[PDB]
Amino acid sequence: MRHRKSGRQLNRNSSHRQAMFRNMAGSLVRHEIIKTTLPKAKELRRVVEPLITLAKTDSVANRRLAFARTRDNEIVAKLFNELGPRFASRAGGYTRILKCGFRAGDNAPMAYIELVDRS
Amino acid sequence: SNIIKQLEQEQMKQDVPSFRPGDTVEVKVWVVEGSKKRLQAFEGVVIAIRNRGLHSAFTVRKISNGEGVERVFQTHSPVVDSISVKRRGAVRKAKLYYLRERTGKAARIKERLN
Amino acid sequence: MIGLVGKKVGMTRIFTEDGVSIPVTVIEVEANRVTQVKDLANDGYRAIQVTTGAKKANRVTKPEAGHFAKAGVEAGRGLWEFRLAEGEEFTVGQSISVELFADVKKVDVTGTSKGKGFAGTVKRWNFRTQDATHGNSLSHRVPGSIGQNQTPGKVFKGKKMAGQMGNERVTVQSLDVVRVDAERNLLLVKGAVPGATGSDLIVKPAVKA
Amino acid sequence: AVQQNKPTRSKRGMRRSHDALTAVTSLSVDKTSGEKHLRHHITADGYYRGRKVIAK
Amino acid sequence: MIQEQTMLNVADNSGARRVMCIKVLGGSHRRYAGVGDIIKITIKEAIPRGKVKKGDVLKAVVVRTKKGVRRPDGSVIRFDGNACVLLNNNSEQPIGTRIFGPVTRELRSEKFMKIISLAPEVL
RNA sequence: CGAUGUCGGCUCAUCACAUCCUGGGGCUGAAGUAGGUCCCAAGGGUAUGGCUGUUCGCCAUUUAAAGUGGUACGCGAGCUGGGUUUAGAACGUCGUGAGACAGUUCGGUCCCUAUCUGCCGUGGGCGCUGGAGAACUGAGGGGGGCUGCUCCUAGUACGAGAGGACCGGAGUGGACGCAUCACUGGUGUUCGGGUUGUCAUGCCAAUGGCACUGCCCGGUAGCUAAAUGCGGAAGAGAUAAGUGCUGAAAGCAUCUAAGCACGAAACUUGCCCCGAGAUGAGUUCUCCCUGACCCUUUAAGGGUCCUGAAGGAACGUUGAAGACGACGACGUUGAUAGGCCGGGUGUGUAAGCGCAGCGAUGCGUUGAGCUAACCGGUACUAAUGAACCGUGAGGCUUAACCU
RNA sequence: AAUUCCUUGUCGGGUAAGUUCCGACCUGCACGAAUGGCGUAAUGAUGGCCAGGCUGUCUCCACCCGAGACUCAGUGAAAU
RNA sequence: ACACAGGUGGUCAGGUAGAGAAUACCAAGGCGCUUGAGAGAACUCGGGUGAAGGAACUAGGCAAAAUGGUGCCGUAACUUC
RNA sequence: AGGACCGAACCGACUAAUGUUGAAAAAUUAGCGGAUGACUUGUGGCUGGGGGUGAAAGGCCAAUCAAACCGGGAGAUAGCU
RNA sequence: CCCGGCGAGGGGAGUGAAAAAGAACCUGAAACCGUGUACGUACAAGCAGUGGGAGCACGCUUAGGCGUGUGACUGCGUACC
Ligand SMILES: [Mg+2]
Repeated sequence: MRHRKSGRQLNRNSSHRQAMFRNMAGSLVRHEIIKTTLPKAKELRRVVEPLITLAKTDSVANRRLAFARTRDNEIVAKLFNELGPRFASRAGGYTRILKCGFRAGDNAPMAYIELVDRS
Repeated sequence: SNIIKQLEQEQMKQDVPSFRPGDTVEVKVWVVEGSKKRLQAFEGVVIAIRNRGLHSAFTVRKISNGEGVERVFQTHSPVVDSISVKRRGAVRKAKLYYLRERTGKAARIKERLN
Repeated sequence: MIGLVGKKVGMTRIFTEDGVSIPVTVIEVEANRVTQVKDLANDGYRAIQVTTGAKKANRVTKPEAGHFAKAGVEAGRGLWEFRLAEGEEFTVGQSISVELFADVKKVDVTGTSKGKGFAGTVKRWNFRTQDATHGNSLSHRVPGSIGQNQTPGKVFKGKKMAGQMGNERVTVQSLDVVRVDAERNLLLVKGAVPGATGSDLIVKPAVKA
Repeated sequence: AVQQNKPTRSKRGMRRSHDALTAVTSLSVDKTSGEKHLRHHITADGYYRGRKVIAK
Repeated sequence: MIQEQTMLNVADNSGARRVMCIKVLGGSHRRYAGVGDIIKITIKEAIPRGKVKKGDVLKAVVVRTKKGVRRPDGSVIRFDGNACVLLNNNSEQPIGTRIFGPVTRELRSEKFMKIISLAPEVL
């Protein structure tokens, strides 16, 4: 059982799971929308939306935080310079989920995850 | 929740002295025998505190008769009667499990002062 | 005598004045509103069907609310029926407070257990594991032998095997009532009632007198 | 650990009695681009619940 | 929580130092033993001249456990020594007369009133 | 003999009663206590180790007892491979020898993805004669059924004393089982700290990667026992053994033949749970559908258009629900999930700066910084307008009313 | 006794308990001196016995991390 | 017999830690091992952690646990020294 | 100095698990031994079946050995299925 | 010529005596697997038949009478070598 629990195993160990969502968030924020699976969609909600909530305060300490999270100054730049002041009023819900059907090569249920204020 | 904590707040004792782990403390507990509610002391070192509101608790370790006596005290229990910090302590770690056996020289705790 | 409707609010402990920590469970008992009074003349058995609470008005159905409307009472979150003991009568529209249990000492908590999924036999039927070492191949938690060589040469009804454990009607008996908070519609009873938090419960009095 | 007879192909239909597929019930019509798509999915053209959700 | 084949500590002047329980008593198949309880024990180690001797088989009462025992407030009193006190096999009462180390209120009784009288510290 | 693997163990058993504990009697060479024996009674219960492959047995120490057998000496498409029983090797022994020894000793491959029956689960179909939604009823079936100890009665009855009751009650255990995480713990590789080596971030600072989670110390939720609630009944009925009552047959007598009683953990119950596929498909309550037409093989018939209800299904978000299904909650009217906010929790005073100190470092800012599943909120995101299914008053036969 | 049938020989050691081992005893069923005898430091993935350490071996398991099992899609055997 | 965890001789010997061609992280260099995608039951495989107990387990401490570096101190029986 | 010590490679194969329609007609995993020598290995060379060779175990002599494989006698023979 | 990926494969169109000779090409059996019709089939126990036989469907017909297909129910019945 998994009573009252959380988290998704994704048939991966945690070092794969951690290093993936690093590159998954770094890819996403770079383009504000990507194509991924519906399972990989709903958990990245629980990844980047706190990083957006982290982007609402540019301390030089928080300059160290996101680089500790991502190891990418460009994303550290883009969150704080743009996305911080962009989403600066939104009480959560910084994303939007578009279940777009199934993947070709394996029948995998794909989805589009985007940002809300993307246009 | 909204109703659970309503029944917990009506049983927490108000007279709780705040402190930290590593602080040498005294506890006066009740002992009833026949009708003799004598108030027996207990005193030693806080090695761990469990913080859950009404269900909060802690643990006092002493070395009595050359032996390590550990009594875990439920904080808001009515049968304890007084908690008295006899000495504060300068620890770093939150729970002092290694002081279950570090005795004599390594039983020493330097006293906090800030 | 009739039982009442509860919900597992949560487990806690009551300290007495004397340094005795009684683990009780908080269970709320709302306004248990009678709905249908089964009888001898129409129904052959004296039983009151009751409800309590409410649900979303866009979720109650036209067969459902018309049963409430025939009673002329608010749609609850569910219907329950208790067999009336004799000399114990009620009207249709009457509701029932927790104060019926103001005089009891032991009660019976009837509740659906937690759901533990497809249990293993060692877990489900309290079996013994075999040895984890000394040559055991692939049989560390299997139950081993299940029948006999050929003369009753089959497996028998009611054999302890794997499967769903829990998620079903169980009833812990003789549970001590501690406090009947009629003010905010609560109930404190010593013990660990079945099921998880917020699962609905049935409190009858003690069946063993 | 293997059959002692041969299973009838009548059983093979009975084994496959529940192995049928399932067609789609209805298709969500996009109210703006007019076309159909899966209920709670976007179109093949970047439309969902009317609006152009993605210039693909 | 003491099962058999457990080394314990001799908490008095009865003469032994190291014992081991061979039989939990007080009912068939009773797995473990706590304080205030009677167990049949061996003697692995006694002083060069004492009241008891190596290999003697006799009863005892357990007075200190590593696992500790509880109190009706929910508090638990844990020790660091699984320690016990010898008794008689028959009159079922101790041998030594100088209790070593503190004891509990779970020891006190009409049974062990003598021992807690000889005890240095009663919790 | 075109293969039916066996010793012992293990894991799971189940049956018998020719009954070990427990239950009820009868007699005694049964004061009591303790027994003896026989009868009734199979509901439950009915050791651990030393030894040896064992079984057995011996022993130690428990229990209330440490029942006996049936089951391929139950149980290898469940396990073990120690014993036996391959090839290697040796002694004793025998045989000239090759060799052999229920002589010994050392070593010595345990295959099988379940078609069926079966069993534990969980579904689908159809049916229950308009449709739907609940409440049930309870046929049947299952669970459950142990006992110690202490005290009371009372050191009383008994007994010369010693000793020591019946009956009746209480309290507390053990063993088991159920519920459960409030507590005590464990876990908690998603939270926090520590630390080694190395690599990288221009560099320091500060981080991260990798080293069994690198090595640790901790630790939330959950899950968990060792943690802690509860259970074993009482009662009823018919009884077994057995004790009787009155009482003939048979002037007596007689528990029986007429009639009447008592009588046990067995039985039926009484407790819990399942349960209308209980086809014998039951009951109650609610809700919904009140169109036109042709056709012929008139028929409980064929079709057309109209209509599509109750509702159900599907979809999405989801669950302390879950292999999948099924089940539950929510789908904007909306707290369903995620985020967010506040909390709490744990971790333990961040970083940055300042300071002291050659420096390591230490102090200040600072219970700081952070915080997983949590508590309370918040629609901020994602839970769509639809569409789908299911229709259009429900055969015959009586009767029984009412017209 | 790697040899003793009887035989769990007897005694001692050890253990609470020892059909094992250890030391005696010789009654050597059926030891024996180059098919060597009796010793022997060292040696040994050698046999047996005992202790300390050590611990899920066990009591009595509990939790978690991965890999399968299970769902879907593509593929697609087997023995019988 | 295979685009098969097997076998195959020689040569080359970066950095840091390190006695080392041990490992451990890397460079150069080369990869990511030809179904995935979920779900996160039992059971199995491989692991990690464990209250109290410490071999009782068992045929048997099998396996696991544990020990482990250098320098120094210290070190028995016996010995064929 | 050493059929010396520890220990890689190397050379083994001791234990356990796995695997047993396998990754594989004997291997993987974890520990194991030897690891200057009675060592190991490359390229050849030689010994032929009642023969070889064998620190011997009927061991080995092309996934085959109490008498290699192939062809022939040969449609051996079969009181047997 | 049309579908399709410029495919594969098909559909036309033409050929030819014929393409039920289209080159995976005389003839196309059986096993096997379909698709359609008929009738049976969701309270029912067994070498699956047989014997009896309800009904439906359906041909002759004079739907009389029967054929044909199905087999409600039921008696009997444990393959073969
Ligand atoms: Mg199928």
